[PDB]
Amino acid sequence: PPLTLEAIKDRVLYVLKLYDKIDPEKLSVNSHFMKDLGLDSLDQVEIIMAMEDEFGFEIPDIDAEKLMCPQEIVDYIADKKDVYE
Amino acid sequence: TYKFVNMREPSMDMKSVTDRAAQTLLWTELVRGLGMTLSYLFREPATINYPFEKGPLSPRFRGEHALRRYPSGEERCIACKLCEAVCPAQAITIEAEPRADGSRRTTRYDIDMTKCIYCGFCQEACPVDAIVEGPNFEFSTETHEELLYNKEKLLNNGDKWEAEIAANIQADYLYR
Amino acid sequence: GTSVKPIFSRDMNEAKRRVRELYRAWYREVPNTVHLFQLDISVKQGRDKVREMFMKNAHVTDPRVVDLLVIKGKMELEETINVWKQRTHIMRFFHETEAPRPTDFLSKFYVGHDP
Amino acid sequence: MNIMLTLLTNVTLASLLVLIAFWLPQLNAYSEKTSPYECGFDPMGSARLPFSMKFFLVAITFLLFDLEIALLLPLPWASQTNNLKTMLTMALFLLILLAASLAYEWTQKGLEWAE
Amino acid sequence: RGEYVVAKLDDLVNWARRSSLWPMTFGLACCAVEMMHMAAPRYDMDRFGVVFRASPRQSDVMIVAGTLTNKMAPALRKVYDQMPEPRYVVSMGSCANGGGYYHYSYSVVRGCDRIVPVDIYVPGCPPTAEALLYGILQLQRKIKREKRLRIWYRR
Ligand SMILES: COC1=C(OC)C(=O)C(C/C=C(/C)CC/C=C(/C)CC/C=C(\C)CC/C=C(\C)CC/C=C(/C)CC/C=C(\C)CC/C=C(/C)CC/C=C(\C)CC/C=C(\C)CCC=C(C)C)=C(C)C1=O
Ligand code: SF4
Ligand code: SF4
Ligand code: SF4
Repeated sequence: PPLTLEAIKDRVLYVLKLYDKIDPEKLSVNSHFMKDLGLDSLDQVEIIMAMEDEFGFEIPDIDAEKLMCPQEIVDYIADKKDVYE
Repeated sequence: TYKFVNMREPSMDMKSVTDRAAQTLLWTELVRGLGMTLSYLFREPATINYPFEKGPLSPRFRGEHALRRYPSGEERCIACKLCEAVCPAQAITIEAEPRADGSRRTTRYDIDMTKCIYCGFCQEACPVDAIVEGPNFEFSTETHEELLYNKEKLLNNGDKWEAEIAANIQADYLYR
Repeated sequence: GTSVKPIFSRDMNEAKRRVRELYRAWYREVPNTVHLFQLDISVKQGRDKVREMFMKNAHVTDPRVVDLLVIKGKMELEETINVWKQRTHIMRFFHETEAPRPTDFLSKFYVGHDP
Repeated sequence: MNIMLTLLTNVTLASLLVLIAFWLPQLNAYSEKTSPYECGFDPMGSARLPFSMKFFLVAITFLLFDLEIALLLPLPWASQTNNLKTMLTMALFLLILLAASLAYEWTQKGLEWAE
Repeated sequence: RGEYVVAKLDDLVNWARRSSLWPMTFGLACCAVEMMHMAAPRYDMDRFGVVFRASPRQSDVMIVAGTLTNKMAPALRKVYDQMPEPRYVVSMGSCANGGGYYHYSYSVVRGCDRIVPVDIYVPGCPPTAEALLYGILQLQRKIKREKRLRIWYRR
């Protein structure tokens, strides 16, 4: 059963909820981690940590540094997993 | 010059080959070892039974320290701090004071027998032969605190082993 | 003069980069040591200790310096995943037996003459 | 009668020996005392992982060797036969074959250790 | 009286221990080499009942002989914890009695006692192979003078 963009939609957002500091009110599609969500680059690291083991891939620091907005992850793992529908 | 140690090529004569073949087949160097130990079995053991008889030493042996005193009875230590200044382990800790008689003795002479390493420099240090290790290699204690000697224990050791220190120093005062 | 020989990094950015895969490796490393080393702390109780060192080491700005401790961190990580350290060595990070030290001036004044 | 009486007596005496050994001496267990011994430091952690020994080939051959030692064991009773001509030929066959099996086992490496 | 039979069983148990204590194979530094001379034919430690068994699972007295340092202190206490009960630790030499020559350095624990409950202290740098030969026998007297069951019968 191939997955869709909406299949990622929840699943990227879902794995983000597990982090304790992130506030349930401040999540959004375009929400800024550093400014809106209020993270640090260190805090930017482990929301990546939650994200590849959940989906099952590996993203290096070559690209892990600018995926900061939640949908910036979605449009990224879409091309990594070739989900284009 | 130098000497080669092991490259001795064995001869290939039939006598030599059979000798080696007999050696390998009928184990001989193994028997040579057995005969060796058996010969070294009927010797006289080098052991000595403990304290009933004790091992041999020399008059300049280094052991438990002691603070001797003059023939009059006055202590030799005039507290020149030379032994503290030469102590490699910094075990010597002394403070002096002008005594009631006016003489120059030390209030405290704690020697920490758990620090110093029995260099013997202290017996070489003081020009009055005040501190000196006794021949008593045996002063093992059950608690750590007992090893930390003060001035009082040092004088007691001086009063106990005085017969040995006078005799041993008498023997070796000419070699130094 | 100002021109100095850099160790590996060529400015702050990749110096900021190297501290990341150290954190990348350290974060992945915490849960298995808690299991392998039979530690008493929780898996959660290890990430903070890994974390808190990092911005404890935050005033540093020189690129050469940054690359110098990322090697020390890598070596510390190196000597950890081969169980070369022991339970005591790892636990030394958790200042456990050492009683809490006061911070306010008045408590400093009560205990003893020290700043 | 006698044989199992002898067998029973021996296991009984052994059981008492371990029983008084394992009960009498006033035990005191404190976990690290029961910890595995690893020459002074902690175990790396395994001891049940597959200990790949290198004499596997020599291992099975020993089984085949024993299978034919059972064959050549009835020789003391086989010598008391009326057809020693046949018995001698077949007996020497086994040792010739056993040497032959070893000779192939020897010449084609075999006996040598795996490195 | 039960005191008599307790004392008789008391003497039986300790006499077994003091005449069969096995010093471990635990050597560290300069203080260990001359302890071999104790095991050498000159003094022959084995004649007094002891055997130099390794494997702290099968040893009684631990001869901490040499400089006790930082990097090994976990290893020793793990080793000491592995030794069964009863267990004794003779701090042998000035290095293990407080730090010895290197008392003030940076990677030496000043005294073997700070890691282990240390029994009778034999001093020397090094203690003569005979000096702690008394140290071992003096421990045999300590084993002789214990009460154990005497306390138990009076507990
Ligand atoms: C690193 O540092 C080191 C040191 O220092 C710190 C050292 O010093 C030294 C130097 C010291 C040495 C001694 C040199 C050798 C030492 C080594 C470690 C080198 C390696 C050793 C070997 C290769 C050889 C090891 C040999 C051993 C252990 C000898 C074994 C054989 C023996 C005969 C000795 C042991 C004998 C024992 C234990 C006595 C018998 C056993 C019993 C259990 C007692 C009997 C019990 C019963 C009968 C049961 C009860 C039943 C009863 C009474 C019957 C009645 C009742 C009923 C109910 C039936 C070294 C080398 C060293 O490297
Ligand atoms: S014997 Fe040597 S090390 Fe010991 S106290 Fe005297 S001077 Fe110091
Ligand atoms: S013991 Fe000797 S060296 Fe030390 S203070 Fe006295 S005289 Fe001086
Ligand atoms: S006490 Fe002396 S002989 Fe023994 S290990 Fe230390 S320095 Fe060496």
